[PDB]
Amino acid sequence: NKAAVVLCMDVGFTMSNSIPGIESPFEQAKKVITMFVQRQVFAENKDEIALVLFGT
Amino acid sequence: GVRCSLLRLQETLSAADRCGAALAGHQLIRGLGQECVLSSSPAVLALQTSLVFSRDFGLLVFVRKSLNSIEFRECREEILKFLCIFLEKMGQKIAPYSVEIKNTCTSVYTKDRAAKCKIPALDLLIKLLQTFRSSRLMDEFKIGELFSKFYGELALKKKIPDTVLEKVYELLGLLGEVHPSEMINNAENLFRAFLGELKTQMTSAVREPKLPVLAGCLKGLSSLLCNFTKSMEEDPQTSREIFNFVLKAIRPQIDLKRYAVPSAGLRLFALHASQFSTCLLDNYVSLFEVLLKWCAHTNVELKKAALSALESFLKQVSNMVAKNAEMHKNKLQYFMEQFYGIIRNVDSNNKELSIAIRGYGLFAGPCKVINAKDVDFMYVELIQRCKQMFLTQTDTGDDRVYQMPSFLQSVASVLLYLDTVPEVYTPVLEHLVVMQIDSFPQYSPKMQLVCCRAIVKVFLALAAKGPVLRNCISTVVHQG
Amino acid sequence: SFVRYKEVYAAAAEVLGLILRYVMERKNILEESLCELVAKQLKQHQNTMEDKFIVCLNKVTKSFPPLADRFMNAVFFLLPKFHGVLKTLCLEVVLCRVEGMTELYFQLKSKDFVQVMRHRDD
Amino acid sequence: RLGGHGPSFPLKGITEQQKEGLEIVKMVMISLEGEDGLDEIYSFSESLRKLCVFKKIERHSIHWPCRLTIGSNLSIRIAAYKSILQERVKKTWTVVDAKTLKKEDIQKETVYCLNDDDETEVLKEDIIQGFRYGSDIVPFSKVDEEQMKYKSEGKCFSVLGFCKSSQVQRRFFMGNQVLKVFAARDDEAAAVALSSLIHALDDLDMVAIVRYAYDKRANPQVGVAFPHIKHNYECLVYVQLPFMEDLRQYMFSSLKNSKKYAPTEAQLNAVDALIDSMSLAKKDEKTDTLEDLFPTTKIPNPRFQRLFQCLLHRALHPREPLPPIQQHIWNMLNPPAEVTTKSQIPLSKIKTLFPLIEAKKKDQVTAQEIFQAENFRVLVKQKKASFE
Amino acid sequence: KYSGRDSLIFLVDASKAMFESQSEDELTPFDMSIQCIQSVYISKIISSDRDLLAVVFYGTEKDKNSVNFKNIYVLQELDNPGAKRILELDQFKGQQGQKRFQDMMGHGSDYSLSEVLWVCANLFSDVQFKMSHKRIMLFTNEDNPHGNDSAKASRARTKAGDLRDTGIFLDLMHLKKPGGFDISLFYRDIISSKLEDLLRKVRAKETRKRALSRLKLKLNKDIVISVGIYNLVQKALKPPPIKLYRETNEPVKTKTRTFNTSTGGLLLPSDTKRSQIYGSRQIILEKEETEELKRFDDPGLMLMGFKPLVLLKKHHYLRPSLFVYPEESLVIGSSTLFSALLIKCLEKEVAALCRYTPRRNIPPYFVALVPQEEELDDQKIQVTPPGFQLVFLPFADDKRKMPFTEKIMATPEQVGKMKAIVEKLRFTYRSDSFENPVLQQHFRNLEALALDLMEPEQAVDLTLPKVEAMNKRLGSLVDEFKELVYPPDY
DNA sequence: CCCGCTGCCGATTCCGCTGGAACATT
DNA sequence: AATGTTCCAGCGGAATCGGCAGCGGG
Repeated sequence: NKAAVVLCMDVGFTMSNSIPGIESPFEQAKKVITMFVQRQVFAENKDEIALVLFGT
Repeated sequence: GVRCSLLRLQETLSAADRCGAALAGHQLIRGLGQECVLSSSPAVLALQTSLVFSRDFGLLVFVRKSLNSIEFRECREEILKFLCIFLEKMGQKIAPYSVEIKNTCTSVYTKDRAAKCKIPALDLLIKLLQTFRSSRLMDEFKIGELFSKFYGELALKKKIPDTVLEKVYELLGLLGEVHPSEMINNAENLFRAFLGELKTQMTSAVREPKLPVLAGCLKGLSSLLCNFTKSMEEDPQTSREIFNFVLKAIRPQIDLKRYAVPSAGLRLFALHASQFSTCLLDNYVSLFEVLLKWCAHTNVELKKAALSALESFLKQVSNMVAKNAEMHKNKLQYFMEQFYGIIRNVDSNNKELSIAIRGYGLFAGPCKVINAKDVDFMYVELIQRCKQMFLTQTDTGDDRVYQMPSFLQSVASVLLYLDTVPEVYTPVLEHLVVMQIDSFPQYSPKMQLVCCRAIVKVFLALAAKGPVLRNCISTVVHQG
Repeated sequence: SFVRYKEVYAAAAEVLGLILRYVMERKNILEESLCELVAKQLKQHQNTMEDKFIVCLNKVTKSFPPLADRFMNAVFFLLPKFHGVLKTLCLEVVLCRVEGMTELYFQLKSKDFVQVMRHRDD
Repeated sequence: RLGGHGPSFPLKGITEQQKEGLEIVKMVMISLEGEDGLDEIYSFSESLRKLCVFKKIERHSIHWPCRLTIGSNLSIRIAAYKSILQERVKKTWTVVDAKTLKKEDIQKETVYCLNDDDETEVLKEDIIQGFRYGSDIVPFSKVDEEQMKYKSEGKCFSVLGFCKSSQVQRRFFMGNQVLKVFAARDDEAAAVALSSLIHALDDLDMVAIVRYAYDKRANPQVGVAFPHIKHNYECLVYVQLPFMEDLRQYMFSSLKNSKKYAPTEAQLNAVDALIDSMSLAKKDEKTDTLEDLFPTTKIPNPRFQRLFQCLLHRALHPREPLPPIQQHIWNMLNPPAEVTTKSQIPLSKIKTLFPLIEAKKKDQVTAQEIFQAENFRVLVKQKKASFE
Repeated sequence: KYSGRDSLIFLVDASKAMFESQSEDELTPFDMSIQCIQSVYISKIISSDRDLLAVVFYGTEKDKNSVNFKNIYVLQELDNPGAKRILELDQFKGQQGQKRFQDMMGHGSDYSLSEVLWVCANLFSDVQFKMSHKRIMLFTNEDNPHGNDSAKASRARTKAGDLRDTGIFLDLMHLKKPGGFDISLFYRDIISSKLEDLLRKVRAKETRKRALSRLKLKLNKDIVISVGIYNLVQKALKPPPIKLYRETNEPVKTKTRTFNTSTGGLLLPSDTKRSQIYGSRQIILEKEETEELKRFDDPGLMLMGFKPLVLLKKHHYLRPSLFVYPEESLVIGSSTLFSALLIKCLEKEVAALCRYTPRRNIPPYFVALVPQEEELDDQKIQVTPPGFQLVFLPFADDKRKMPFTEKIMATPEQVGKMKAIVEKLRFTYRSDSFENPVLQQHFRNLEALALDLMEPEQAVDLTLPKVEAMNKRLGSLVDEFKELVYPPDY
């Protein structure tokens, strides 16, 4: 009846590489994951989330 | 003509297909109004006054019985407009017919749906509460439930079309002002209503403002602030916010077409500048320019209130600097030098230079506590300019007759604030106020009042400093 | 037929009425030629916009009466439909042609003539 | 920058280690799942341009069961699945009290005052509804029309016929949803039954005019059932369709038979170049199949995403005013940069080459933008800011 | 014309034979005309319930009219259709109806002439509304009314020209001498039969035309064009149910009002906030905060380039398609270049994709302007108008996800049998004519609840298939299709 | 400083359509 | 427990249109 999503986020220095001229891939990942989580939390569903961090 | 047209009006009520008969009755009402207004004899005026209002048959009972008529609106509207005309056509002896009119006004408002009749059913009732401001013959109008219903008729859906709402805010304020005796308790709710709605109007990234509603809210708040003062020391939140709203309502727009929010905001400021004490010393410069702008607006009623607001503003800041003029050296100097700017500049205006002189006179007194010499540095150049202007040069043919009373009030003002009189210009002082007298009939009302202010002011000033120069009040009265 | 400004159509109509009267008094073969043109220009007025129709017919008939005989019917159909000055123009149009309308009483009564003489306008 | 329906790396955004990492991860996940995995891969730009992060998590709508009845014999048990319909916010902006923040501490009402001299209140139970019929009203009330109302004979998916010549053109769909009927479970013979129906309806140009009711309470709707055209399933899509009162006739003056608006061939070729500059389709990779530049049928609704981020900001930060709309939203809702760059010139060619954009006398200003001598000669000889 | 209402004056003959059965045992033509007018009122008062209708009978002994000409009885003057007027007109049906008309008005007279049309003119003249169309329906069987008098014929001819001058169109519906058509007669000049179209098939409609929007479509940033956005397909639905008093039968004007800040009293718009409680946390906003967060653009379309009419598939729609059309009001020359790129979008088979924003503070929504050529013939059939067609594009979750796990192949032999089944099942779909069951029944009920006719008509559910008819057209073959691959067989 | 029309310009009404919140059957 | 219908509020063309200012008149 319920689904579980388990996200993973790389945070490392290479992930957070200083702007090569456009914008950082890590902050893009942050933006997308924030979209996912805000929609999930504003959908009031029982679709759980488990967040992990690597490159820490 | 008399009482027969009303008889036909009540006769044509029950006729089938009351549509053409509606137009006939409307024409009869128009003719009755034209006849009554054309009447000039007070005796026949009172005769027809008693004639129109009759319990057995009349237009009042017609409205009281034509309530359930959708098509009888333009005739009802015409009757209401005629009643509004009449309530000021005649004197203050409406009393025997007053309360019912008020009652029927509410009725002709509380049932009629068209805003074309909801306005007159508020115009007539505002007029009634204005022309019976006296407690006598007025406590028959229960301000209690009148306020209750006209305040409960704006706690509902966004229905009433921003013009009836304008008159409703005006009437809530007027109830606050005329007869402030029963509504000692609910004026807090009315103040919070005014500030909240004015807020919504002036803070929103949606919905181009309901400007009539803004004007109504501001003028009603002005009226309510009469008898329900919030001086800028007891609750230092609501006065900040009322003055902020007045600022925003008089902030200079680059291009706005309608001048109704600035008119009511300026009238509020003129009435109640004293109310906003400490808020009225921060951006005073911008106030000065905006007030000069709207004094130069070339409107018809926007200048009439811009000038009053400017006068009251200068009056209040003069009465303010005259308390603690230690850190007010710069502001004092700024005000007086800007008056020099107005007076030395070559302008083809009339009421412009009559501002600098009066501000000069008001700000004289606060100068006695910064120099005690400039009361004499002034009042000499002031009399010298008076002598150049309207004792010798163009004494007969010119337009410089308008700006004499300003000179005279300014002279008298600096006179009171000046001990050990120079006592060599006093002959010219009396020779100047006598010639203010000489030219009183070539003026207009509302400066004849101010010119009388100037004359009594000079009298009461020179007469309060020992008998030596009070001997010259006799000479001036004699010469006048 | 330029209905946007008053003077263009009103004065065109008035000068046209003057021209028509002149080419009637001068017994030349040109009067009917644009008498039909002005008639047609009024015909486009009759049923899409009435106030301009009555204005232009009054202006033509101030000097040229004999152009409302073929318009009297229209004016009567419009006579009880006007309340402002247009009704005054309508009644002046009927007045320029009355001396020869076959009865004119029935049409007037049908149109509330008795009740409209009782209004206030001079 | 954020998302532009186009490229991903600016000039050269790959390295050897990155390339080999992509290789190994894609190979592993392909061997784990298959080609569907390679189909399921995106960037941080289109994942903000698409709902790709939301897959296989939400559930199917409903297998709404009914029966295809042709006549009284040809019966095909079916489960319709609801297809495209507008989505909406599932939360209500609840009214509360100011400065005390409690939902229960307010209650509205409704009082039916009469047209009398005052608010001569009457109770709920003594008011019945009317209806407009001419110049008066008809005391229809409630129970009476709940008796003499139309009755629906239950949920019905009974076919009203067929038609070859498509008078059922897309400009007449009148619906608020699209239905898509496949089959059922439980020994799927009706599967191949309606499959035969739609493999008859597809190859030749016939359609299926059908009658449909959701249930007994719902009203019946006559629509058209275009046959499904896909490889992985074969459905019979259904769409509502006007009744005689729904569709209106509006006489619009013609354009081909118009004189004073006659366009010159210069204008025609100018807007030809305009269209071809901003075409959103092309052909590439030698496949003779068109690609989909700016595919406005996959990107999310900016409405509820912007609402989501606005409410996030106002929820964490109870003081700051409303934020601005993100840059990535405004990139969502703008065409790819390539078409605009190819566009600017014929845009101006039209700007000059066409009649003028004449009338502009309108303003929609918000409230916050409308209310928020010798001595003098001696001095001159002595001092002078300028000179000469 | 918009504030323009069309109108009907009914001029019903009752002289000698339209009154009389005339050896026919089906229906007297006076009663036939009364039925006809009854049907007109029923149709209009619920389809076009703003027009002006009037019934006048001529050739009668009594005479009621504004000018008092003989033989002319204006039953009703031009006014909105009501239940009361159709009830008043109901009492002249049948033999008892004929005798009731006799005892109140009475057939048979030296039926007057052009004066009769005269009254019609005045009935139009002495109204204070704006009439788009004016016409007089003339129900008569007497079609050669001047075998004796030649002066009255000429006066009638003059007055009929007099009436067509002022925009009045006579169109006589046609009673009969034998019951059907044999009178091939010659009043073709007076006029500019089939009353069955005017008796049944006007059951329920509505009348209007309006713009729904006057927006700008902007191409680059400043070349904006003045478009209007109409809708040709609506979903009309049952009118609003006003609330009546149980005794006095008046429409009470309800008033809503909020109070009780824990003190009862009375709350005021600014005394309340808006909130949502998600999970275990409340979020609080101002009214204007919510009203503003759904703001993206000013109204009007912004051009987003063009796309072929093969990429927007048809299984995507979201809303009833709109229809845009240039009006030369917001900016002049709009129609010219609008037609220009309409011709271009036609010949190139391309459509103007855009980002629609209809109203002031509304979220944007992607749309596609599919080009649309008009249609006409010598008969002037305006089947389609010329312009674009705003198809609303779904975004991403409008598109729901189906299971997709269905894969069972078919046998391409019986497929032709099903083809033949549907070839005998086919017939012309329509261009019109699918009256709404619920709405039609509602209108029946309102009629036979304010007309008092105790039996409410029964709406024929046209939508319901004639299953028995197409089964007997089918033949006994589908049972073989059932047994072919899925026999019952336990 | 006054007086008269003559546009055009805000609001009003009354339809009409849409969105949003309520509300009853499974 | 989802979905369609009923209900309510808010925005808009469109028509009036009264009147808000503004150019002629004495």
